[PDB]
Amino acid sequence: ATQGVFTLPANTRFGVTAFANSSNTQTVNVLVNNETAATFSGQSTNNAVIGTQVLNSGSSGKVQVQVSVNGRPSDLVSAQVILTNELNFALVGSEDGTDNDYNDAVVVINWPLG
Amino acid sequence: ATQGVFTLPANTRFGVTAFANSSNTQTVNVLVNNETAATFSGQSTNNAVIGTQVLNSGSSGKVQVQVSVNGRPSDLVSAQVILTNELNFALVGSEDGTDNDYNDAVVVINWPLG
Amino acid sequence: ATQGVFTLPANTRFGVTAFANSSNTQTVNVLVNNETAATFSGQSTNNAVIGTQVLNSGSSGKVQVQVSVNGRPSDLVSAQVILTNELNFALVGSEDGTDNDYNDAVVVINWPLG
Amino acid sequence: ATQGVFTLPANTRFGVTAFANSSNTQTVNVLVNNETAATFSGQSTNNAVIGTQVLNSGSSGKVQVQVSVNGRPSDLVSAQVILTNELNFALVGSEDGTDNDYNDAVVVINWPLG
Ligand SMILES: CO[C@H]1O[C@H](CO)[C@@H](O)[C@H](O)[C@@H]1O
Ligand SMILES: CO[C@H]1O[C@H](CO)[C@@H](O)[C@H](O)[C@@H]1O
Ligand SMILES: CO[C@H]1O[C@H](CO)[C@@H](O)[C@H](O)[C@@H]1O
Ligand SMILES: CO[C@H]1O[C@H](CO)[C@@H](O)[C@H](O)[C@@H]1O
Ligand SMILES: [Ca+2]
Ligand SMILES: [Ca+2]
Ligand SMILES: [Ca+2]
Ligand SMILES: [Ca+2]
Ligand SMILES: [Ca+2]
Ligand SMILES: [Ca+2]
Ligand SMILES: [Ca+2]
Ligand SMILES: [Ca+2]
Repeated sequence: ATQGVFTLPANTRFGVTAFANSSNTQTVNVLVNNETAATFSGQSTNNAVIGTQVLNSGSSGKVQVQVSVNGRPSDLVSAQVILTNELNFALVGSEDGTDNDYNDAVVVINWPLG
Repeated sequence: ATQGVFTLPANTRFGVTAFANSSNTQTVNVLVNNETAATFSGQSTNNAVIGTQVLNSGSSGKVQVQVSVNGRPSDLVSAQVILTNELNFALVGSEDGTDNDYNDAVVVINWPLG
Repeated sequence: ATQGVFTLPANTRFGVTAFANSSNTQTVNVLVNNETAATFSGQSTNNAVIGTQVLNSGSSGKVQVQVSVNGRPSDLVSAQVILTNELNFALVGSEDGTDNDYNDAVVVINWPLG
Repeated sequence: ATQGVFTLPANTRFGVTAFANSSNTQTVNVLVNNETAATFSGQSTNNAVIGTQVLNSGSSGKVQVQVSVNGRPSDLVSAQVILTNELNFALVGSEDGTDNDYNDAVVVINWPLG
């Protein structure tokens, strides 16, 4: 199944933050309406924040997280969770290797802000 | 029901990261085995990463998040989600006022690391 | 925080299923737009299905689950999860006693159907 | 990533319940410690509970859900959620066609029981 794709309310500001847990340098691209809106990269085996930004979901509401290492797309896992019918988390993990820890790049999207 | 309390695997490294979305300065306390292990603070209405830290879950694995605004405890909402039976997120939202957006301090705990 | 309240897409069919794990008979009310849409009653300490019903979210999209024993409201916990940006679960637990297992009546709402 | 596989605590009672939403007959097999422990079959486009059962996770705690339509495995999506650090749901969706509603067989595992 498709992973790392989320439908947000239109024209809504959301937060996106990425962490790294890998010997490989991670590249995280955040797409809004199929176009790269933010790119984060870095390397850490200690959950270092490799990027954070506030973006706008625009008129499509379509937000996609892609993770790549040495040009090769990582395998993604994702889900959305809503707390008290108000607070949204869109969560992404990724695997770049063979140990299947799925934490090599971790991405957290949250809304609403403000 | 109790919120912001999570049982992690014992003696395990986890990341804890806090975001602020309020006019009030937020104070986030992270307790490990009922003792304060980290404290983050900041003020933003634009999802500032007011703190992030790697901690060890200790002997019991009990991790608790508490949020306050100048000594006044905020109301908490929380859940844990596990992706591909491997990647864990413990999620916390909090409300310091009356608009019930529950984003005033958002806390994300993730494991495993490395 | 308010629990057991969910916003569904308008005019959408959804399934609601209730399980019992308590010595007390559980009374489960499902409200749609603040009015009774379904009521289940049953007792089991072995996860028996005490009700299942296909409902329509109608014009409001507001769905609320209430659980009580002899008219006294149980404490609720709830969250919504979305898989592959398509499949929705609205989940509810309830506690009618002191042991805090939160399973006394468990309610699962799922959509889309068909 | 692997989907539909969950590690439960060893020797724990759990409920498993399968719903059908497809023109095709669904077969749901539930494996514990790699051995079929329950099997449900049925066709519905109205969220019929094609089976529910109570099982024990045994010494391994390994539970796997498989879904097939006349001998072809459906594509699975899954996640586990925990509310108030106590109530667990292991959730499975599956797709047997092209529309990607991922509801063709839906399986919900819940614990604790009693
Ligand atoms: C050395 O192992 C680390 O780096 C590899 C990539 O080389 C990851 O897949 C693995 O999970 C570890 O984080
Ligand atoms: C002014 O409104 C903002 O600040 C208050 C606290 O004063 C929050 O509760 C609210 O959600 C907004 O973030
Ligand atoms: C006897 O214990 C059972 O019934 C009570 C209600 O009396 C529940 O609260 C409890 O979790 C058990 O299911
Ligand atoms: C006719 O459409 C229905 O049946 C097909 C399988 O034939 C499913 O994939 C689809 O989601 C619908 O439930
Ligand atoms: Ca890895
Ligand atoms: Ca890793
Ligand atoms: Ca608020
Ligand atoms: Ca706020
Ligand atoms: Ca109870
Ligand atoms: Ca009970
Ligand atoms: Ca389908
Ligand atoms: Ca279907």
